[PDB]
Amino acid sequence: GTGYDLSASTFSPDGRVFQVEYAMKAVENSSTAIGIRCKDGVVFGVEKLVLSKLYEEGSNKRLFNVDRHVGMAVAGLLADARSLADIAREEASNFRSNFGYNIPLKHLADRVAMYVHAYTLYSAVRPFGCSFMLGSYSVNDGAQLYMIDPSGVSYGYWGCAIGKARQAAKTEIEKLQMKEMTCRDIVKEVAKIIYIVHDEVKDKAFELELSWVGELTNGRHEIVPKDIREEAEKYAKESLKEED
Amino acid sequence: GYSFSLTTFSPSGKLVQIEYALAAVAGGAPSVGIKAANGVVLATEKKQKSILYDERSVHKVEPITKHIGLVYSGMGPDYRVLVHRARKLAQQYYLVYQEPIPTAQLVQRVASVMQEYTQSGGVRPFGVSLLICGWNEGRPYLFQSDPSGAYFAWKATAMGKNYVNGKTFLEKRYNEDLELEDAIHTAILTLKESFEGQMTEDNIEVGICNEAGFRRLTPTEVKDYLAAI
Amino acid sequence: DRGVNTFSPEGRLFQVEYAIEAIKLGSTAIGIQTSEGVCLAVEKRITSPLMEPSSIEKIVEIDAHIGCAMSGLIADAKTLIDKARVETQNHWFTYNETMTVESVTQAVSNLALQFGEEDADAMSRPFGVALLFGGVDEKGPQLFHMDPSGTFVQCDARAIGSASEGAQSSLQEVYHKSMTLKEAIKSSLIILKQVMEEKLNATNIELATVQPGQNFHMFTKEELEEVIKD
Amino acid sequence: GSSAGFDRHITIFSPEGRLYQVEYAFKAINQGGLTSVAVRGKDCAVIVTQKKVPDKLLDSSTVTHLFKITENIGCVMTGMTADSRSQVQRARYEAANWKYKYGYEIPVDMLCKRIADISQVYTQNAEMRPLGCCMILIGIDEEQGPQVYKCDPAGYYCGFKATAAGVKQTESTSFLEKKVKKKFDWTFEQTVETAITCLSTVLSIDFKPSEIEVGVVTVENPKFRILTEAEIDAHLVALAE
Amino acid sequence: SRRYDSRTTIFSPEGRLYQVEYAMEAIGHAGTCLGILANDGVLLAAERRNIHKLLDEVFFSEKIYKLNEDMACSVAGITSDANVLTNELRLIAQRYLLQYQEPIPCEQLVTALCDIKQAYTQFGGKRPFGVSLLYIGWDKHYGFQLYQSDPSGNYGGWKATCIGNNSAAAVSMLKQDYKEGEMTLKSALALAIKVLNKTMLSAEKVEIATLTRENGKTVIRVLKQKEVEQLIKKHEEEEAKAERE
Amino acid sequence: NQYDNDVTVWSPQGRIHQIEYAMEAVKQGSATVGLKSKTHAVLVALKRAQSELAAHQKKILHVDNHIGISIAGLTADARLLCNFMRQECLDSRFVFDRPLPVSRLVSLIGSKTQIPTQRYGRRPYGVGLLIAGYDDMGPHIFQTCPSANYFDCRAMSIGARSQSARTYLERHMSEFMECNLNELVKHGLRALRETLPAEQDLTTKNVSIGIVGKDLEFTIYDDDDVSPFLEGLEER
Amino acid sequence: TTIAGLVFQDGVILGADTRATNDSVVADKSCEKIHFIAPKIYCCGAGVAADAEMTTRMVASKMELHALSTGREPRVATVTRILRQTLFRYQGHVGASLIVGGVDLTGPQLYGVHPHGSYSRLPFTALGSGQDAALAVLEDRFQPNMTLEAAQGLLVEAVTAGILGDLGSGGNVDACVITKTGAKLLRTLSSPTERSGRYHFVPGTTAVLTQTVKPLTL
Amino acid sequence: TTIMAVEFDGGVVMGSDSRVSAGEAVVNRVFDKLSPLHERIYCALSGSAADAQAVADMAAYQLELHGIELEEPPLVLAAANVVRNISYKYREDLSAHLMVAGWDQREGGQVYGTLGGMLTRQPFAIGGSGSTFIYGYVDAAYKPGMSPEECRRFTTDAIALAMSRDGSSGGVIYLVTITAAGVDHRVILGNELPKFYDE
Ligand SMILES: *[B]([O])([O])[C]([C][C]([C])[C])[N]C(=O)C1=[C]N([C][C][N]C(=O)C2=C(O[C])C(O[C])=C(O[C])[C]=[C]2)N=N1
Ligand code: NA
Ligand code: NA
Ligand code: NA
Repeated sequence: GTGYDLSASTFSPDGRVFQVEYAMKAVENSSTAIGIRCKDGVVFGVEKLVLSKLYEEGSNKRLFNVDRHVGMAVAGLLADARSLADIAREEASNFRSNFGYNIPLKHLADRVAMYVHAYTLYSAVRPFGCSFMLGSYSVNDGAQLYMIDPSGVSYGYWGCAIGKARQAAKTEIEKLQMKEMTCRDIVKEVAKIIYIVHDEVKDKAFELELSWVGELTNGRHEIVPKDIREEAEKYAKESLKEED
Repeated sequence: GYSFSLTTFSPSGKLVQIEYALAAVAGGAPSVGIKAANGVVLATEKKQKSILYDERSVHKVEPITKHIGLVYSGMGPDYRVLVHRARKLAQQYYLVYQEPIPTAQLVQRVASVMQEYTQSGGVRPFGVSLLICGWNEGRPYLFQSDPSGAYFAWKATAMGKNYVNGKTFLEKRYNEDLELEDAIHTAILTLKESFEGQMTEDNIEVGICNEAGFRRLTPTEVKDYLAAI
Repeated sequence: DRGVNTFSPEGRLFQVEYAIEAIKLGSTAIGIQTSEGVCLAVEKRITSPLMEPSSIEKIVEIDAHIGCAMSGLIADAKTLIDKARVETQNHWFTYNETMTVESVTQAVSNLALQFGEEDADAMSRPFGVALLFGGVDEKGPQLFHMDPSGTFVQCDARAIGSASEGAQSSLQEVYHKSMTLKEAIKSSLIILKQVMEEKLNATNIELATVQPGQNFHMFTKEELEEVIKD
Repeated sequence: GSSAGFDRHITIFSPEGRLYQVEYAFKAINQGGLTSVAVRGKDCAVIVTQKKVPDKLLDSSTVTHLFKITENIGCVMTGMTADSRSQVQRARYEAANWKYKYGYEIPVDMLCKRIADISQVYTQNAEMRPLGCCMILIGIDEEQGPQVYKCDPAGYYCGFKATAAGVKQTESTSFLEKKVKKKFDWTFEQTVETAITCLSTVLSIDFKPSEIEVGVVTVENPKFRILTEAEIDAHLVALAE
Repeated sequence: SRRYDSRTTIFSPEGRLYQVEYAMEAIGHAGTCLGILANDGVLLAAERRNIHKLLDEVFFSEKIYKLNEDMACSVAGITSDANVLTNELRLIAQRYLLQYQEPIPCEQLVTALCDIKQAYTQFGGKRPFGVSLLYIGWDKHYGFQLYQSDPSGNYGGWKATCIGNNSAAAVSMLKQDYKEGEMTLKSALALAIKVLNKTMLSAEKVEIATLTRENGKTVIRVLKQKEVEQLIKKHEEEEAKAERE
Repeated sequence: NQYDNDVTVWSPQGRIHQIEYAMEAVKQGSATVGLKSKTHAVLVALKRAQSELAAHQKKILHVDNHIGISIAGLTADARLLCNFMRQECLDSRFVFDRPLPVSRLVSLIGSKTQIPTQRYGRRPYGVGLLIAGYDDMGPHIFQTCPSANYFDCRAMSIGARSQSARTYLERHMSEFMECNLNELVKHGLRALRETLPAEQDLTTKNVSIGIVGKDLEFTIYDDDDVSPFLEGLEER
Repeated sequence: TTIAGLVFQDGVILGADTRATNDSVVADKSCEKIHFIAPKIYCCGAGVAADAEMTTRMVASKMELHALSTGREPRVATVTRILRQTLFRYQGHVGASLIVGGVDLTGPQLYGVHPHGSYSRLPFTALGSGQDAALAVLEDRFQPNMTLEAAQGLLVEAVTAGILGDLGSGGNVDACVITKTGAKLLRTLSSPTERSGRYHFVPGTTAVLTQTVKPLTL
Repeated sequence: TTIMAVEFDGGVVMGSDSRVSAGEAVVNRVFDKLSPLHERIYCALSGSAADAQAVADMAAYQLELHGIELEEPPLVLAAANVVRNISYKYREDLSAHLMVAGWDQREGGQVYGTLGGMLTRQPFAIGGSGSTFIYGYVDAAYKPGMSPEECRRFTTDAIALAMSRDGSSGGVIYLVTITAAGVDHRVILGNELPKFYDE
């Protein structure tokens, strides 16, 4: 439609808020980010497209620490993604202040999702051009992974993908039996899927960002160390020849 | 928010959103109000789309305080804002003055609120005309108030679908010292002109106002008046 | 129809763009920086002999050591001149010293893009005014230009107004860096007489100078009539 | 369908007296691609909707349109999921705040009225759109017995003997008005099975346990019970004949 | 937001305010409201647009509003806008009285409302109040007074004037027949009914009031339907008596 | 076109044209280059003169003892965003008695400049910065933009004809980390004049340098100050 | 002031004296301290007379608003909550000591509400300057589930003990029985205490300087 | 006032007196000072009644909505922090001490003190005016690993000993026993109080 697509305070005749849909297209044009729920935690992998070799490694970091126990992986307009991380950091900080313990991930997902939803109702502001995945592990709650989109919908996921290769990444995840496998295993298979769905012909070269949270890390969202990342990058390259 | 009027003057010199709001009233489910010598009647069509609708739940004919009542034609949600506000305005008078609010004065206060949304920032006016029954010194009162925020004291009138037919029907058939028995019967006959279906205790709603304040009539009380038609 | 804080595809604010366009309508003014002093000259553009000539103050005293010449919307300028005048005496109050010509110009340059609609108390549009500051501080005699964007820079010589384009070509040929003040004063009145479609005289213009020894002085009828010669 | 000014872009009147932006919020309920049904028994009240899990990679527990507002009250949403969650958060706030201010359990009509009055503000003020969603509340009133209460994006609300909302609303309300006219002893079994068969025969699907989700309140257990897939399986096989 | 803005408070290219002019066109459709000054009093006479068999007649007036003890006014335009403005006029009259302990002078009360009406034309982005008012009053400075105002927030003092339907036709008719310094309230009442006979004659359709000073205190009273109907028959007889001769 | 005027209006392409228009303010603005070694961080700026009579435009600004910047865009947004950095630095020296980490300062710029891109009747900051600074993690070059995105860098260039500079820098990356100060400044100067045409080249009037490292605070070099650095290699 | 309350089998009875004192001088002999809140909710006024007056006025209006909206007879827990949270915000400066009594859906209910915003649900209570005399009478002879006749007699005896015993308290016993079927407002239920007078001055004994007569004529 | 909470294997016992004083006058001799915050979380009210109730109402309101937002029963650490933060924020203005205790699926039976906006988990705690007189007894008589019945005995003995000595404490002993199974409320009357030396 045209005429009805300028403001988030305006429905179209078909019953659609095109400003929210256009914010989701900025995510669909952005690069692929994925994450899978293991037995003993959650792992994140991101296709970070290098615009120039002039930039340092660990610049434009699309993986973030929201809390000590929670990890955020983003895809879309990156400025909006960082401000969403700042919202989630403060929102998690408010829970610790109010209730004296670590925020549950479903609650953290819901409270930040309603922040995202608030920007889809008014002419005065625009939606966030960003989908992101929140992931966590705990003693009692266990492994949990949630994804939020520009509209403000929050669902829980065993496996999830957002970006260029949204559909293409998901059919590769469906092959893996994530429920039985562990975080130690899944880092190889997450690194594999990024290398598959990466278009070498269209796009430039890329850096694989890997983070995780699990029993391995004592429910703490850390980066995957250079020992394990480079093992998984090696596994990705050599097993790409095995199906080519 | 938006700090500018959505209702504005056209080259002809007409506040277009008010006349468009009157079209929303004019295409609403019809409503009638009649002033007897000893009392006041308010009646309206409550014909919902299915038998699935619980008839006892929500009401068109609503009280404001113990001596004033209310009914509408047009937009239902807009009406409920005016009911809540009118109820507050009644108590704000009673708290200050320790006297039951005059019906004229309640209409004037709600009129001022209805006028507010024809000028203030970022808001359309109400798609509602109200009919306000009452009892003050020792005598009946009936008032209309329409989306403009203008108000008119009526002996009798109609609203909604076939309001032109209801008004002419009433003009010839209304007498200026009717009994409240007869006026309740007249109000149902005014609705039966514009009706599409067989009438019942459920699918219409009536309230009355007299010496002992305002109340909504029960289904069985209505059923007695429906028996002799 | 669009907002005041809207970029063009070229990458610049429409209202700032159009504020530069407003200075072309304004009457021309020249300032020349020399080692012996900064002179400042401007045309009054008198539309009637009934209009009192002395009450068109287009060069004004900011302080005893600084002046400012203006072109464009004359009313818009008086807001900025007063804010500069306030800033200098606020600085004198706090620090017991004179401001530099750069420091004053910067303070006025901070106000240039302080406009907008939503999130405001405040200005709707920019100031459609170019200012030629000219004074003498601890770093010798200095002349500074400012435009509606907020861009400000030191100038050896510069002009602004309707014949800014025409006068700058004449300044290129005429200007020499080791010249005297009295040569620079007479240079301006030569360059002004050409561009004015009215004829140059003591009532039709304002001149003013600032030296190291002497304060800001605006020239009288008698002092202008002596220079008039050339 | 006459139009002038910005009447299709913002919530202001058309020449006919309609609000086109309100009407478009009703079309936005259908975009979810789901239909909800709600039914009132003699001693209970039940809600049912499609628990559509196309992706196996979803956690099917977190996929739900049934929500707990208080202990004694729960609702089914239908429409835009972001709007639906947002309207549920506000229902929880207003319900809790009622118990703080007034010291008793909010009744089901007043919670539904409160949300409907909030929806009207969007219906009148141009600055924001209406929420493209539809809340159907259920709960046991102490005086009045069990209650079913819908409210629209327009700001309407009403009590119902049974109701539906979503894609196949008109077919579901057509099915329910046929069955309500016939006499039944409206027990917990009668009320639940009418809701599932209404949603089944309208959509023309024999449901499995994972393909639906059921919420309910009885006279004996008035706390908001969301039935498990095992409990759903018993009612489906009861309709084997 | 910027797309949806009507922009009520701006100059059009000609050098004028559209919503102010368009509001004065609304007044030109509304009922014929006039006022006439005299030596021994002031009057207002208005066309009564609320005319039906089934109307109740609660209030002492319909278009006429009392403001202070020594002042009153009538209106022409949107009646809801008039109820706001008249309420505010009454507030101003008492705000002056609380402050000084004298009645507000008539020009001062009119300027106070007209400063508010002008604000709605200059700022706020709001539509103006679509009402012209005719004011009557007495004060210790200028005595018997008549004022006109309009949606712009502009006012003037008049000996006799009109607003509403057939405004210009009524003023030109008043310019013929009004004699300055020589008019009493009885002669003014004859001219009021003469002009309303041209523009609009039953007494339900007419509504008159007379401000006068009797025994050191101002007396504002609406005329009853017996007083109006006898004045209508006096016009009909005086019109017919000239027609024969 | 419909999606050009307001920052809140998403295009059907999935783009915000008022950001992308604000990016063009940097590009039409003058050229400037930034790079770092193991020990130092250097900024080099081609100062654009208005006319040949008027003095050259100030392109490198001071923020703290440990941070300074070079600009490209609207000078008022440059000065506004400079004062924000100066103040957040001042807050950190006041509160903690310790210089503000450069990555943390750069994060606050991104947070700040993002705010108006999402709000109606507001605009992005029409200015791109190259931010040189030294801290506990050694020297840094950071980039910022109107889009509120920021980049950690080995080196960078921005402004008019800055593609030429970026091509030069991408070749000599591994050289920069090993270089001494004089070799690192000379590298940045060669990247800058690659943006210029063959007719005109670097002089003491039209070049400014800004240097910070382990030994030195953020010093700025403009006129005779620059003369030591230029006199080394000058051909092509 | 002596005000008191009492829960019995079919309902609640609320008692109050009629004296209103200004310092140590009797201003009013006959005044109603039992105020209307709802049809089957009444409230006794003690402490600062204006604060007792205006809070009970205000909550009555709030219950009328609440009842009209709900379409239900109001709960006695709701009046207590509204009073508390009003009174708590003002930190006891609104000095209204109140006994709130009524019947609703959940049975007969009596609440003591103090001016700082504390409350107590009770079967019997007393407040005001002669609370102790009335509360002593209640402790001596209260039992659970009294008759309508015995409760009136006990509650009259409680308020009477204050009337005689407390210098602040005086005059008649007003009362209010709130059964299930409505509320019976027994004003002047008792009169514990029972002249010559006549000081007829002749017209003209008072000397007069000015006289003005303003006739009115309707 | 005398209040007391005690911790054990899979639950907490929680006890108060029943006297609301106004100097030498007893305003209410039968006041329940154990107010519910959630289904399995109580608090023992102490100090200013108006202050103590208002915090309990606000904590109950906050914890009701917090519980529904998680789709779970709130933690006792959460309810202890809700009471802590209110008491701390308005510590100058309020003059009350709300001892909070209950049961969790996570950490089980637990007792927290919130004296003047602090927070501390103890195996037992005591509060109010009458707690002064029984610090010796609770130190003497407490040993770890008590049953529900041993805790109910100990809470009754301590509060009865205080009620004997403290003028501001008196009336009946109200008792609450919170476990996974539920909440057992019980009222030990003034008739059947455990006798000690009282001369
Ligand atoms: B308990 O803490 O005694 C009890 C607990 C409640 C939860 C029911 N609280 C009360 O009984 C109580 C007392 N008051 C107000 C009366 N104040 C005092 O008694 C008081 C006094 O006065 C004797 C004094 O000194 C005179 C002090 O010391 C400054 C403190 C309190 N409200 N509730
Ligand atoms: Na709206
Ligand atoms: Na006494
Ligand atoms: Na004791």
